[PDB]
Amino acid sequence: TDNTFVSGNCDVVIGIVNNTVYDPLQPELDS
Amino acid sequence: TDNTFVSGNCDVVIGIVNNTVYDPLQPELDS
Repeated sequence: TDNTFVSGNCDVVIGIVNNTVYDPLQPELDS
Repeated sequence: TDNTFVSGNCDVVIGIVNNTVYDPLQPELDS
């Protein structure tokens, strides 16, 4: 999430591909 | 962590110094 920014949706940009975005705050929830 | 980014290791950079990088998320999890 630090190297990219969320904008628009997936039905607008042509040629968009599916993938997983790593969130550094998710693994930190255990602490 | 917001003012710096992670690249390479400490055995490459010549003249690297040791310090503590403040992570804003640490006190937020403590609070």
